[PDB]
Amino acid sequence: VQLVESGGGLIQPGGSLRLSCAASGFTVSNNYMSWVRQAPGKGLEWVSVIYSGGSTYYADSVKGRFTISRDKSKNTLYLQMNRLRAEDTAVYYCAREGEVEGYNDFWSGYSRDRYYFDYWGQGTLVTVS
Amino acid sequence: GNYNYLYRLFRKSNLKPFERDISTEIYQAGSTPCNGVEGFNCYFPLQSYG
Amino acid sequence: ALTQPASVSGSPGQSITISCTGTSSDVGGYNYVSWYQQHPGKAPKLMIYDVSNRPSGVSNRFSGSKSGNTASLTISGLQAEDEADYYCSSYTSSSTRVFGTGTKVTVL
Repeated sequence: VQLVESGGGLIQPGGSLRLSCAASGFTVSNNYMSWVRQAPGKGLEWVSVIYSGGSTYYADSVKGRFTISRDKSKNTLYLQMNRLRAEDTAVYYCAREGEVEGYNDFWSGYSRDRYYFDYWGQGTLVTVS
Repeated sequence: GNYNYLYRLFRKSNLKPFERDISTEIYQAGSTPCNGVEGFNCYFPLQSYG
Repeated sequence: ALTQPASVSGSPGQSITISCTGTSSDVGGYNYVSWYQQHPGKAPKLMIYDVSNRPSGVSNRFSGSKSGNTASLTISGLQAEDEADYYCSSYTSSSTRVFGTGTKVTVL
């Protein structure tokens, strides 16, 4: 399982930025994919999450400005950032959720929920200025 | 990875012989409220093979 | 949101508990509270999930629990490598996920 990210860098407020997260060893449709950012030297803030299909769920701090997407053909996870602001300066991580039957505790079967975070990406710097 | 084959992970109920379904409606295992939305206990239809 | 102590400290050998208080919607209502460990410059690592459970391949000293609206990460036998911040990620309560403020542990 591998998750590589790219697309971040220096950008002015109000512009546009699209992030990338290519995932090898699994798909953007097998398990839930989620974006999570960390301000420089600060806590973790969940940005958004797309389910295995048909979900565009975001956080109240990024609603109407960020849109999460994916390309099944290229097996990449995307995050459009429009109308960036100074408080969006952070390193962004793409986090894959728990695969169905994680570590297979042989009691419960195939109920997808398993809500946690599996291996993460490397993270890319986003500096809005 | 040719992740291009699906396998209807958990379908609504057991399948009759020689029957086929392409309906991708969201399956609910807990509460009913979710209608065509993948909620807390409402998972997307099929899987993608690896 | 989820509130955490900004820092905790202890000596090697003993145990430390870590608290995380939240509402009755996600922690008190649901049961998918998780815990992570992030070293400076590294991506976080799944420490605890499904509350009581622990992912395989992890030191068995790690342990978690939740009493009502409060979550708990009870690390035992602190070593030198344990120095990192720990985030408590509960369930989301209708797909707006949350994280704790972070607890930077310091080993003596």
